Amino acid sequence: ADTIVAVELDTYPNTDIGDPSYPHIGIDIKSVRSKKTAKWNMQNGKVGTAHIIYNSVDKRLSAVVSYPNADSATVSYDVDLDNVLPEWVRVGLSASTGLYKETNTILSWSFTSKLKSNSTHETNALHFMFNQFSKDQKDLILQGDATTGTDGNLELTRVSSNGSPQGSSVGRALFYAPVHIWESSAVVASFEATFTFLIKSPDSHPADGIAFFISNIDSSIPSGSTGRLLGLFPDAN
Amino acid sequence: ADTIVAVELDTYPNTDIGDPSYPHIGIDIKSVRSKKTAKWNMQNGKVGTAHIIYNSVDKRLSAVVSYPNADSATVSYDVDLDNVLPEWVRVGLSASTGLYKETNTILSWSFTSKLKSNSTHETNALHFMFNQFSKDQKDLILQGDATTGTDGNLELTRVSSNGSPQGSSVGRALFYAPVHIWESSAVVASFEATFTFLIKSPDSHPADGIAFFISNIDSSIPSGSTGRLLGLFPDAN
Amino acid sequence: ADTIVAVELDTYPNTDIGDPSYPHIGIDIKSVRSKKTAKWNMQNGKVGTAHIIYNSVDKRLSAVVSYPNADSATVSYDVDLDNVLPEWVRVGLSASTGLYKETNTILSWSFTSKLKSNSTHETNALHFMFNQFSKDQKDLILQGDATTGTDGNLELTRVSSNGSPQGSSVGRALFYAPVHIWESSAVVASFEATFTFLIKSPDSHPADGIAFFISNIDSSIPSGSTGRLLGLFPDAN
Amino acid sequence: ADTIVAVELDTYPNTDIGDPSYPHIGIDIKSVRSKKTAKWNMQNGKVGTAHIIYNSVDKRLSAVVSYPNADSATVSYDVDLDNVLPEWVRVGLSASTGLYKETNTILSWSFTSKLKSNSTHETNALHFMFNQFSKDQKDLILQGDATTGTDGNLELTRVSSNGSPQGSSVGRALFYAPVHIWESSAVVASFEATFTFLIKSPDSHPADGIAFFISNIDSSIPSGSTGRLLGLFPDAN
Ligand SMILES: O=[N+]([O-])c1ccc(O[C@H]2O[C@H](CO)[C@@H](O)[C@H](O)[C@H]2O)cc1
Ligand SMILES: O=[N+]([O-])c1ccc(O[C@H]2O[C@H](CO)[C@@H](O)[C@H](O)[C@H]2O)cc1
Ligand SMILES: O=[N+]([O-])c1ccc(O[C@H]2O[C@H](CO)[C@@H](O)[C@H](O)[C@H]2O)cc1
Ligand SMILES: O=[N+]([O-])c1ccc(O[C@H]2O[C@H](CO)[C@@H](O)[C@H](O)[C@H]2O)cc1
Ligand SMILES: [Ca+2]
Ligand SMILES: [Ca+2]
Ligand SMILES: [Ca+2]
Ligand SMILES: [Ca+2]
Ligand SMILES: [Mn+2]
Ligand SMILES: [Mn+2]
Ligand SMILES: [Mn+2]
Ligand SMILES: [Mn+2]
Repeated sequence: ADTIVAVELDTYPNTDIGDPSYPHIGIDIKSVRSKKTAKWNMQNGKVGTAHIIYNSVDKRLSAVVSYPNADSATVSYDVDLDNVLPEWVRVGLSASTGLYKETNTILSWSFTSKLKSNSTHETNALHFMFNQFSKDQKDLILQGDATTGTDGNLELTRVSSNGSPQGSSVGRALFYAPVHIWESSAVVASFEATFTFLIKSPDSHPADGIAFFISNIDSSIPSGSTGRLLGLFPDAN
Repeated sequence: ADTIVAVELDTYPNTDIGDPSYPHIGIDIKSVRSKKTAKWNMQNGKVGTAHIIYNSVDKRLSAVVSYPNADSATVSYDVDLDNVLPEWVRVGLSASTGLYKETNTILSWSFTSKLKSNSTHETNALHFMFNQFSKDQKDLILQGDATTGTDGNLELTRVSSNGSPQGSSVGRALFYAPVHIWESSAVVASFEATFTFLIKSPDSHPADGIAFFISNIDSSIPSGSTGRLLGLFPDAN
Repeated sequence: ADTIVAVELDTYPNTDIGDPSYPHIGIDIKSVRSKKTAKWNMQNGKVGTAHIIYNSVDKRLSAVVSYPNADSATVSYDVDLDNVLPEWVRVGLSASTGLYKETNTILSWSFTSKLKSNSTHETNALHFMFNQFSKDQKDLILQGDATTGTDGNLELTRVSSNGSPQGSSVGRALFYAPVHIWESSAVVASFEATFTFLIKSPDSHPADGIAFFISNIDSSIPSGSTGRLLGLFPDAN
Repeated sequence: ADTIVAVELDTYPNTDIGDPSYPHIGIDIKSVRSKKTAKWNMQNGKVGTAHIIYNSVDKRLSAVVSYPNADSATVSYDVDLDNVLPEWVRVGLSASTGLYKETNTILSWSFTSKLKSNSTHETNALHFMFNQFSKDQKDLILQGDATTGTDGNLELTRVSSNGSPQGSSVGRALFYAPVHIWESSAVVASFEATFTFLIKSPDSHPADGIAFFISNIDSSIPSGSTGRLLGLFPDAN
């Protein structure tokens, strides 16, 4: 099994699995059934930005999603990641379409991991930032239908020349280098991530959503995880 | 007097005003009667470190103090600075003594403050990092008995030529340029400071402590803010 | 008088004082008479980016001005800045108009000074970055006609409500906190600034220029510096 | 074979292959016979720090080695890396011993690279810093005798239980994720590296040196590259 911690930008409400009756953002801890969600006003065609922050001091994961001139959705969950994650992990973005479809384009992405110790002045860290992706983005592990290059953007799910988004698609893109998310001697551990997304659909309701996840190094897309499972979890439990 | 928000490293328990019967950590908002406290196994003679963090997402101010190969004190508090501070401020370090003394020596200090806008790539930030203080540190506003140069350190309170601390002393150090702590359009607003220190004393009980405060641009040690008032508040009311 | 070092984005050619027969970029080591220049193909109305860098290992000052969809004009000179500037200085922007005029709008400004001492890795550093300029910017010393808050940009020179520039104008913008540009116990000294400008002129003869400058803490607009002197020098010597 | 561009801290004078009569810092381009060098007052048994720097503006590679309060060696060379290195590479350290020995301890390492493209306000960048090497450092490709964890340091070559160094050893350490060292659209490409070391030989005649190299993704220790070849080049041709 895989250990998954993630913030989901869910566009399609699957009321049957406890989804709110509207698009939303939520914190997923080892399950597709969000521990805490927040109403989100999905804007079709408009480029949204999403900022996620976390630190072991207050032990609280938070996510803010905003569109220029428009409001912002926020959500926070009290979680001690050191109990719910391997010491080493791999960070990345996931997205998927199902019966309904949408474009899950990632215009940019940046991440910052920071491990401060008890020993004065000793600190380990990692940070990367992409403002444009290359066809051969040699530092991202592409998985599924994820492809880089087109217009310098990262397409997490299948699209066509018409610009049309294909249904039943699923893709993931995660940074090559393993992230050292925590440790015992660390007095303060905290990570921060930011990405800009572009989502638009031709049909009545877009689906299914983009998500930022943290997982163990060898994580591979679970069998039949398109649609409601956002390409992250193997079952809707 | 004016507005002050601070995290205090209180080494001497002043019961009459609210100090618990032990050296502690605490969040101070517009008053010297802490909103939150946490025991702190003060290590006399040792070099300690402190980390202060805040962000408008979850909206909590928290601090952590540690010593190499030892425990770590922690304290957080819910506070929306938007309702407690002027949009523009100055940040600094304070210290003091009275009947009993101690050395409030700061070995290094750093600070970072960012303002993430609602519009993509609109981020305003400021960050300085003092790892070595000089005889004429032109970018700091030294107040009270604060001096620079001694071993490249920053002495907040008076120290005798041989090194011995001196009672009834009050000093301060404010970075020169004003900091734009918050803004109404900012989607995310945060800051974080860090400093290593040395609190050494001869007598049975060191006093009074060290503190990181944030106040309005124009600010100086309030009349009579010696000892238990840490040089931050004009009174204990 | 004031000790100045500047990178000049010269739009109007003042052949009479050494200006090449075409708009250009040049390095000024204490005189308006550039120590070296390179042809700059201006792009009236296009937002461009300026990149300036320097380190004490090479003693070479370098600048690069580029536009989207076009080649860039690079320029570099060997100048031991510690043998020209004080240990502490002030960084800022300057712009002026003469008979003919233009808009010297600054969209964003960023700067970073890193002074790495000789001790292990005890580094000192300052970094500010603006991507949005507020109406009352308590951290910027405005001089001359320089205004802010206009579209969240910085207006170095004069402009009328209808976005029409004015002539015989001069304005400067200086960062508040002094900058310790050089130490003598540091193994490596380095700095860099980047700004994005928007120059639009109606009279088919844009004048006069923009310039990044480093000066003495108390620097100020010289008299009659408007026009060909870019509000930086008192004469064309 | 592999394409190597390295900065060598050559402790042993192999006159037979161009090494000066004294220890030195040299710049190696697709060869072990340095293009340029400089005398190095190697201080047997004391922590030192090397600092590499390079940028595309003035296309120059420089290095500075220094021990606390002592001689500061320096060496530079003009080289357009984009015409020598693959658009994608890997970075890492390397050290070795032969008939003579020495401890090749790295106590910390940091790297940072940025790519400012023609695209206004859009950058790409990678930065990592290690102040402590974990027993199981999952983001480094240890080759040869390279081992981390011991004393929280990183041992590039063989070191006996009693601490004594061993002869005829070679080790490497390359960061896991590939580094997009350059790209056409980039108006300004530039990296920076910084690392502290502790070379000590229990006598007076040490050898053979350490080196910071940039190589093609799949570089492996050449056969017989011990000692004078520093585990970087297949032949001292
Ligand atoms: O509107 N409907 O009646 C309706 C249509 C489809 C539906 O589920 C299907 O499509 C979703 C959207 O792609 C997926 O999340 C889900 O995995 C898949 O089973 C549920 C209800
Ligand atoms: O021993 N005692 O009982 C005793 C000693 C001192 C005392 O207060 C005095 O010294 C403190 C420590 O310097 C200050 O915080 C305080 O402002 C000042 O009034 C109170 C009681
Ligand atoms: O027609 N002309 O040949 C002619 C006209 C004006 C002129 O100078 C005046 O206007 C310039 C552009 O605003 C300034 O650079 C200069 O400082 C100012 O004195 C020079 C030549
Ligand atoms: O006795 N000596 O002084 C003496 C010692 C060693 C020597 O060369 C040998 O050892 C070097 C140092 O390990 C290697 O770099 C070199 O590859 C190998 O041939 C030459 C003379
Ligand atoms: Ca759903
Ligand atoms: Ca007290
Ligand atoms: Ca001119
Ligand atoms: Ca040699
Ligand atoms: Mn959901
Ligand atoms: Mn107290
Ligand atoms: Mn000129
Ligand atoms: Mn050599």
